[PDB]
Amino acid sequence: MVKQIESKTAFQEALDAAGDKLVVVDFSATWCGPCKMIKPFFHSLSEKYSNVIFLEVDVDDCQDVASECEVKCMPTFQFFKKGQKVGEFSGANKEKLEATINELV
Repeated sequence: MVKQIESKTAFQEALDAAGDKLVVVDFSATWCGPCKMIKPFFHSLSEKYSNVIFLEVDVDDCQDVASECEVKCMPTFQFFKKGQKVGEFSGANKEKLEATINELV
């Protein structure tokens, strides 16, 4: 439902396999309280929006992905369509996460 990415190769393949669908990526870390706080809501959105792909990337598992995607903040949500980054924000803001989706899908 939320699917855990555990390599760059898996990241890239997920973006490919998504086709035209919006992909939402949660970049998180175990030291980030707010990241843990929003995980259930992220999962909720994955169940609500079966037309959107939801991915989790733990920055300490995938330092390369975090670095190549220019992640700076915890959590960061990035948004992709057809392999291209179309949005990003930081912070555990539930309404913003949903309003950004509502804008991009």
